[PDB]
Amino acid sequence: QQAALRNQQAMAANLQARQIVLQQSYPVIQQVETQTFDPANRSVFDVTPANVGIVKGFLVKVTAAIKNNHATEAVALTDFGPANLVQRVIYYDPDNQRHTETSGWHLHFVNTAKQGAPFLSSMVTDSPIKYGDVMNVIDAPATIAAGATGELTMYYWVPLAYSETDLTGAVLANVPQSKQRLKLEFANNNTAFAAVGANPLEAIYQGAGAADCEFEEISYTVYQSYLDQLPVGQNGYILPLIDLSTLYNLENSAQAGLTPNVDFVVQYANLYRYLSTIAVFDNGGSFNAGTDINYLSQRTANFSDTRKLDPKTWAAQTRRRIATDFPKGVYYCDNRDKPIYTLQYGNVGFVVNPKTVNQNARLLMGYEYFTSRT
Amino acid sequence: AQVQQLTPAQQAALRNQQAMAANLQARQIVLQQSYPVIQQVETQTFDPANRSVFDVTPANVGIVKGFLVKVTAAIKNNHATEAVALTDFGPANLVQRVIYYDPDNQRHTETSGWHLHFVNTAKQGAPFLSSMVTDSPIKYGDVMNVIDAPATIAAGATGELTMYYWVPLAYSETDLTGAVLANVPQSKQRLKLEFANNNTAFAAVGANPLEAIYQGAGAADCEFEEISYTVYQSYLDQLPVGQNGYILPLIDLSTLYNLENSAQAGLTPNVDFVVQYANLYRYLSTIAVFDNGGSFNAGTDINYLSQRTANFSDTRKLDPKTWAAQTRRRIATDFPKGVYYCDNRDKPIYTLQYGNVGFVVNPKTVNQNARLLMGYEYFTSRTELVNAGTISTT
Amino acid sequence: QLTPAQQAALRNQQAMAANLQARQIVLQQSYPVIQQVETQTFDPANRSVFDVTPANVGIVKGFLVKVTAAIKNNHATEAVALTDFGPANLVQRVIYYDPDNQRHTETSGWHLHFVNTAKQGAPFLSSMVTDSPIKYGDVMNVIDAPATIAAGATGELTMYYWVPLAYSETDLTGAVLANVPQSKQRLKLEFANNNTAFAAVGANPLEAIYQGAGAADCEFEEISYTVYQSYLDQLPVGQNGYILPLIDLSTLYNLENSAQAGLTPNVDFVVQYANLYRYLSTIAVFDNGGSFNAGTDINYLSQRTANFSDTRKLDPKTWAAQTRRRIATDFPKGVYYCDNRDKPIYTLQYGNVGFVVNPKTVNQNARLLMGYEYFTSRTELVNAGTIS
Amino acid sequence: ALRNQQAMAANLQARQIVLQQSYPVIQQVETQTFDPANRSVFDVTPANVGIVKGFLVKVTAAIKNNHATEAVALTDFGPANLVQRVIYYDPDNQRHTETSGWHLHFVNTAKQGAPFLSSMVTDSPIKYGDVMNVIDAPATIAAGATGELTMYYWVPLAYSETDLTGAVLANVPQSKQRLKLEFANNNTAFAAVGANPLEAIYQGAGAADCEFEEISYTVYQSYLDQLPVGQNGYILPLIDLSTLYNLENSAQAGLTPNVDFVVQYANLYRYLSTIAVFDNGGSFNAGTDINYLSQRTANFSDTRKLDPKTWAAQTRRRIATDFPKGVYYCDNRDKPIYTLQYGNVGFVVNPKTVNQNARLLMGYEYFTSRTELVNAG
Amino acid sequence: QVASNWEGPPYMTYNQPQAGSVTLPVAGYISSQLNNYAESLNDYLASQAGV
Repeated sequence: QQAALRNQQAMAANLQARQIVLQQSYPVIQQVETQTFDPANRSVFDVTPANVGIVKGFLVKVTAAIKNNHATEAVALTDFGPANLVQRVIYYDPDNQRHTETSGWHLHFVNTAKQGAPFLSSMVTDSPIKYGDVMNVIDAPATIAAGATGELTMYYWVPLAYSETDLTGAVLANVPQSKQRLKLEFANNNTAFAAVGANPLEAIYQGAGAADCEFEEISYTVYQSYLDQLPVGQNGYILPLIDLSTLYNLENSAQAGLTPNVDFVVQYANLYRYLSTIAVFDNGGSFNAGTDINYLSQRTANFSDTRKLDPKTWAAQTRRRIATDFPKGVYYCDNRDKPIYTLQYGNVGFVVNPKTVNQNARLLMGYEYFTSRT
Repeated sequence: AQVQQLTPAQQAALRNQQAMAANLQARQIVLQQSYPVIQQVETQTFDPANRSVFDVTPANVGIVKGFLVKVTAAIKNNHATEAVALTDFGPANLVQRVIYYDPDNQRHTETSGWHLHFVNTAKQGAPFLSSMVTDSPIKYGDVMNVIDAPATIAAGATGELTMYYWVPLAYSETDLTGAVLANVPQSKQRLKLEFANNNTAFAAVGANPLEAIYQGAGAADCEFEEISYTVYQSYLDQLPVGQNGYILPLIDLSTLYNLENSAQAGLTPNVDFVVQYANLYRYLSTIAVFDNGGSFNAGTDINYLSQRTANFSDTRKLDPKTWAAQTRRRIATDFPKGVYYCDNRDKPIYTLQYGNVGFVVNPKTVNQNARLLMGYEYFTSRTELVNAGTISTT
Repeated sequence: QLTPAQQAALRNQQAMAANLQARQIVLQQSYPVIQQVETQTFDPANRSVFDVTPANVGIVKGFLVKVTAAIKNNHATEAVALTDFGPANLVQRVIYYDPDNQRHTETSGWHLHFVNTAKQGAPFLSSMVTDSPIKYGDVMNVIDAPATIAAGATGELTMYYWVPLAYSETDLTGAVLANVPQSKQRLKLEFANNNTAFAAVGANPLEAIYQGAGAADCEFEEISYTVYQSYLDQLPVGQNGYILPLIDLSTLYNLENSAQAGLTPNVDFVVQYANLYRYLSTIAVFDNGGSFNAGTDINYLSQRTANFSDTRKLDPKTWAAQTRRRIATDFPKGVYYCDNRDKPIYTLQYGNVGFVVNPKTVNQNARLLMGYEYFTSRTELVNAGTIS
Repeated sequence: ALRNQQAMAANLQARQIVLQQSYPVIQQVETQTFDPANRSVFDVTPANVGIVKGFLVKVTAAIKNNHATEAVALTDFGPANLVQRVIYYDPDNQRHTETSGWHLHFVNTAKQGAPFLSSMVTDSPIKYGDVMNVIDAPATIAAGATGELTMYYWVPLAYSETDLTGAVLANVPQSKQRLKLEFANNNTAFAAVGANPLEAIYQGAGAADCEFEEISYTVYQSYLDQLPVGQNGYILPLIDLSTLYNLENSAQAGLTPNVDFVVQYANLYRYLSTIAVFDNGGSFNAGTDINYLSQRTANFSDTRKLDPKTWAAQTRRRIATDFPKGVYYCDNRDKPIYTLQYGNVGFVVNPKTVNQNARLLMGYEYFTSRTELVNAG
Repeated sequence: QVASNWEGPPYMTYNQPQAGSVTLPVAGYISSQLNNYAESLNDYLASQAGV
């Protein structure tokens, strides 16, 4: 085909211009907004970023001051913990196009998956020099007793570009009538404290004293990382054109209808090129470490499976990617070496065959993918 | 030539340059148009008091990259008052040997389970399939227990082991050297697996805990119950058929990526004990275990370790702490007590005479039955791989 | 053509292309050799400053310095404890000099350790704690020090230092050519003695190793050091002689440190990047009068440019969040790292760059200890058109 | 071929011009006194002058015995264990000699024909003899006494004073030659009762309190300045200078009684001599633990299969005395052992009694050619 | 011996998509191409028969 030579010559001119921008421009990170509020009044806020350069991500710092007003009982931290401080993040392009519409716990897990380690954590070493947990970048107390007050902090990286060396998905925000936007929803007093026997999925603390837990404050700070001082030529800006035409998105969903020993297939959308998959088997307010799933797979259109593995062998594949295990009930599927395009090789789906299904059991599906108009 | 015997520009002149330009062109065609598949091929639960050696027949599909071997074991103690404790190699001694024969009946990898575990550690950059401890309040860590074993089996208690082995055929996911083509109606291809008995997996107090799993006073009564295992084949599907059949990297599928191991004896204190690297291999890593007569020490019985060459005598010659400091850069920890690792991946040893490059241990106290347990990892090539035949049904 | 500004830009583009070509010929054809150059055991009560002569062989890439020590607490009842810098204060100063009297590194002990950490992505030569039942972990004690030396006890210390000449194992920038006949190279090493390594309760534990109520009776017994030289041999030879990267060997990869004083609460305190270097990293240590705090005495750390514009201006907890993205842990209490390796700070591109700290609390005798890491080359400075 | 007889005839003509026109210089390189409880290894960097022929290393020591009552006595290797290990490096960083100290001393004995730098006892009434104490050590050191040791080493580069094969041309634009020297220390030079006296100097019941007070060394450099210049440059022997004369030591173990233990000559060199030291578990015996020694070719033909008293009879023909107990010399200077595929000639020792940790310490000298065969382009 | 329609052995290449081939078209699309449809069937059968 003669049309596969121009679309490879357009990639060669694009990659020539990507290494001009990354080598001859300035990486800036500056604070765009900060605000402290009470979540009883409002918890959904909109952040107007700066319209300059090539934006390649946002760093969101969220703090909290949870107080337990119970008489005698305490609460304990959930498994997702301080990652449920932001309930949702939505990003809008300067042309008002939605890029990322994931939740908070899914944004933390892709931050874990893109690093190879738990995000912004300090690993325990044998060193006698006092490294380790010094500054408390991500921090939350394990229990909050009756009458106590716990201070929380949590960091989110909202990505636009794929990495620091790969400017795919980045946003050129030097446009005149820019509609660039970053929505943020936060945990109020109804979604962060679950009672015993409830679903601790979107909660932060859970225990016998959650009926009188409340926030005192939530403060947020947004920092925008971008590239300033772009190379200007005679014909104008020198830019990686089909790198800024591509989006890099993060979505989440919720599927239901699980039956014991029956395969449950979630289809991949034909227009996206999927890079990763995160499935959370929420078994009716209960989370289990693989002891309620027969297998997980990635089945193609005919019936052919590509990775049909036991839940312990599925976890063995993620341990050579992020060097630990995700929390119990969370399952990760990596496709970065070969993305699931499901337009050039059939209709691929994602299969979970459960062993035990409780009432109101659902399957939350986080996605990460590229998108263009090819 | 000043340091190496063959100086990589003039060891590239010993290879066909027109045949490796066509070989790299065929590898990137294969990796572009194929799909990574991992399938379960064989599962069996057995009692090792009856049978312990198993031939596993892998599927005749695609270009095979490697095997993932999951071994699960249950161990009863059956002593009155005494307990046993886990050894240093521990659950990695669940597989005593692993042999692979290709579709051309050519032996690829023949080693023990402890040496297969350490090459799996050394190629990752971390202990194999382990979870690090962090400060994060989000509950990461040991949730699924991929590799897991109890540390102490008490008097009248049952322990459950789990261990994973990656049996490599291809070198990496990108370098397809050592991979085999198995897309054939039949082949002479098998995977031999020796497992731990009740004799070799429990050692008494005083005996050599090298191939053992648990060691203690109550080890005479320790029994296995079940050693269920599972084999997963990892291959590339949907090969790019061009004209005259499969487009194949011919030099890559004719090279073997082998993992042999050995045992050298004859050490005396305060002199050099040289282990010769063999001829016409391309060595990538060396692992030495200083079995000092059933005792394993953390460097305190070695003067120095070294890699020696015929001309240009010592290329590295370090203290046992300085040798371990070069290892802490690569795998972000150090190997168990008595294990020493040497990396040769950027400059592989390929030396065209027999004893031209050697590995040196200079010990300082040597017991009676002291030996070095070498484990190698190398490329070799004895065959050529001309193009194949088709059917054309009448 | 014909203008000396663009005539020099053309031959700098050709010299840079021939340098990157000659570099990967060297890194393909050479062989890495590491050999010992000196070992000595001494007493710090007599002498504690040593000078080491490395061998003039090949292309030298750097030095690995093992330092072992023994410390006795001769107090009757009181014990001591480690400081936050700990065994990295076994060496007080590392100075290296070229065979042409060009100073390469003048770190302290702690600053050389932190650059070794930041170039690895982990604490230098440490072992991660994992869940594996196979006995990995801390077996050999490559970097080791007891947390407490009791009254009457003895503690063995071990510490390693990579003194870098070349930048990395794939970038030969800053390496010293030594296969030609020339003067000898010089590696000076000042060690900790019985005056600088033990601090009383209340003294400034910046360059100490142990601190406690029994530090007046603590003393060294021995300090051993071993120096290993890491270099490349069997260099490739072309038709015109040796094939060498000619502007990588004539560039200096350097590791100065410094200090400044005069900090006022809630007033921006600027430390300017003075010379025409290409700065790669920056370590700020806020010695708040002997006290070291975890960001609670700093309002913000920042980096300014010529038109007073902050190119990063973060909270101390957000400054530490960018540190955890690189080395997967936090630097010790009071140490602030700034990575600039993708775009090095160069005060000829966008004007004069400074480093800003706005302190919240300031104690007496407070200072800001800096550590730089940069490139240095020879600046060509052609005339463009008019002279007047 | 005639291209190897003509090129060798131009090498021998150019060697006779160098040996007749040059002048031998011996000059001091470096002297240093040290405490072995502080430093033990020293690297000496001589200048690059002329055609280097070798190095003279004078080692002086002082051993104090701080034991209360018991004394120590000399071992059989004696003051030759002062230098433990000596390495020379080329201007081009090419190793030449990488042997130990006792092996360097015995090759100095074998090249002379007598114990090296010794004085023979004569009947003369004129007072010759041990006047200057060139190589000297006390026999015992009593409890509370101090002994002075002196020992000379010749590190060879050229083969002999009339054969320039092996010599280094240090008029090259590369770099400076190096001479690394490991000396004895307080953990090597004193062996207890029943320990291995192989690399010790003194041995006895008071060795736990024997300490070095000082070791001093001096390095001299023998070279040929005043080199002749022809119509095209330096007249040089191109084969003699592009040839290494090396000294190397090894160690083999794994012996069992009445079985031929074979040490194969690896390493396609031209072996000139062999020294085998039968260390039978810390015990050195005068031939009473060996059945025979031989040099068989390919498990095929013994060429000098002799019992240990006839083997020593061929040594007394050569060095006019015997090497110490356990030391066995094999001379091949007239017809050098030149294996040509790997595994062609071996060295055999058939033991009679083998103790624990019994080994066989080999020491070779040989000629070899190097790489970068350009011959002064 | 070369053939203008030979794509390799026909039992191995009949269901194989081509090299770039993100989405394949159909070989014909009265309503659309007609003699291009008939020559796309003759070219396929000439591949399965080898001239």
